[PDB]
Amino acid sequence: QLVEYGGGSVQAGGYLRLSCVASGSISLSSGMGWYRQAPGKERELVASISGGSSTNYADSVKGRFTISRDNAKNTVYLQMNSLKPEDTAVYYCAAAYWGQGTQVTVSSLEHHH
Amino acid sequence: DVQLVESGGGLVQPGGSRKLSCAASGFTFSNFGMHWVRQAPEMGLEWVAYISSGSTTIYYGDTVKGRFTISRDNPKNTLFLQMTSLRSEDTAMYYCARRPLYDGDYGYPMDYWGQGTSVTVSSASTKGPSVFPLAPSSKSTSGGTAALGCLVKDYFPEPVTVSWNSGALTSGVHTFPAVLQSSGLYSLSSVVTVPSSSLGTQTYICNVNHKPSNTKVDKKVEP
Amino acid sequence: NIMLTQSPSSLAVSAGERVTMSCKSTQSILYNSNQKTYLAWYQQKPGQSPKLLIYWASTRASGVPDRFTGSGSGTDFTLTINSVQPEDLAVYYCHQYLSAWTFGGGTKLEIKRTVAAPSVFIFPPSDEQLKSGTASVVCLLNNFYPREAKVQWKVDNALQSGNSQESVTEQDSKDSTYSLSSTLTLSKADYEKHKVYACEVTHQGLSSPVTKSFNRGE
Repeated sequence: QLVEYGGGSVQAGGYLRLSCVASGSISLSSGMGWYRQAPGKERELVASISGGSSTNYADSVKGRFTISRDNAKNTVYLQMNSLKPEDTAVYYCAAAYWGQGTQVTVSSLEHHH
Repeated sequence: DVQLVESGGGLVQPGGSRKLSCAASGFTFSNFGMHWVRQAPEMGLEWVAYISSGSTTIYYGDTVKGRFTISRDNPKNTLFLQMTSLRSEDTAMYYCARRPLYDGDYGYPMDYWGQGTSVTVSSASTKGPSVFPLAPSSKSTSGGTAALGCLVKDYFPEPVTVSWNSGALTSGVHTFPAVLQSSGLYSLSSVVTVPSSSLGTQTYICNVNHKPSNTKVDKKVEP
Repeated sequence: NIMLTQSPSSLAVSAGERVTMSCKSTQSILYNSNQKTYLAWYQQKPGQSPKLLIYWASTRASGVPDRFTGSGSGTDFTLTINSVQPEDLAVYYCHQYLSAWTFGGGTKLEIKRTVAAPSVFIFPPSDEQLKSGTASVVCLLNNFYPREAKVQWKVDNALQSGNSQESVTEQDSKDSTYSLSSTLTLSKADYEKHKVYACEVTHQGLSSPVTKSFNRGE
């Protein structure tokens, strides 16, 4: 199965880096996808990396999120720049094989600094 | 003190557009972020849009993104909501509300709300009410108490506002929720109880305002 | 988004009792920076705008009576009113303002009180309305409790059906009572076909039904 790390809570504009570690029967050739689920909304593909390392991104994250892989560890990474409140959700790794997910929260508070 | 006043509501056909305004006074407008929030009986309270003090940060609710545009004119102390491609589901009371400063530091949420401006989306045509007296009489008296009122019939859309004596009379007033007539037009009554001994010397006038039809009517209710 | 669910949808208590309502979120609304919980409670009285009661889950806004308290953590929050007063009649909304802005669906607090019989009044159609060819006859039941009341129209002693519409007010914020109108609507021609127009009211506060009536043209 798969294990997601790296979730957390950041103020809008912030950065997070998720990782998804594969174990056992998972083949790199099958590729990997990062999905996102918000309450009462349908699961949405966020980013995908094929066995041949071709990348694809949902239009809602194009230009902000990138996906990559460490082939030898079979670990897939989601770099999330310029986070927005709408990016708040549980993020799942998929190959199908699903994971427990990791929570991402993007706050939108104002400070006097 | 702080004062927010929304305007610009009315009746809009589906697919149409409308611009709402929110006039702010009693504080330094240009220092505060502002919100539009809307309310419909089936909708509860629903946040619509946010604009920061300098308009650098703007957020929208999911179901209005792409159709609604929030803006502000700081010199003229005004907030705006441009609505496009209006749908039946956009029918609601629209409120503007102030975002206190630095909620990440002090935690104050949106705190001053206006009275709201009403928007109805439908293809039916507006129609202003007829206003009729409900005169006090021996059949509307009980133990020194007299009841009187105004019948406000055959209007579209909601709402109608009813006051008495230009707002100076409020005690004992009951302005009923409107009923929907089989015609598709609304009707309501506003009543009040007063001393029967007052009927010869006091003056009781109902003021009816229906903004969508630009109807303003004052009806003196005589014994 | 961070969603909020409120329970119960409504409830009723008497003056002086203690009441608690609940708000559940789909995730924590704790801000890591200051360990504060970004949940607020608003009160919306009939015909008014929402007014802030509580922020940071448990801090009273300036001027709010001591009897309002807030509590919670994780995903569970509550609002408690210690000694309910008739003026607390309202819908209560919870609100999260950590990530964007969302609201619960509201809990409506109704007030229980002692039985109060209605005062009954009847209004013939106005001459101004009769000019338009329609006659509305209005029966008014004023300041009663409970809400249940049976209002029957009788025209020349014949029970009417199918020509009347009722409307009831919200509870009164000071005395917790209701008022109710029943409006009988007829063509002018039909109105002129009869003499006695009567409204018969049955209510728990009346020992026997009360009738108010008039004779067309007096």
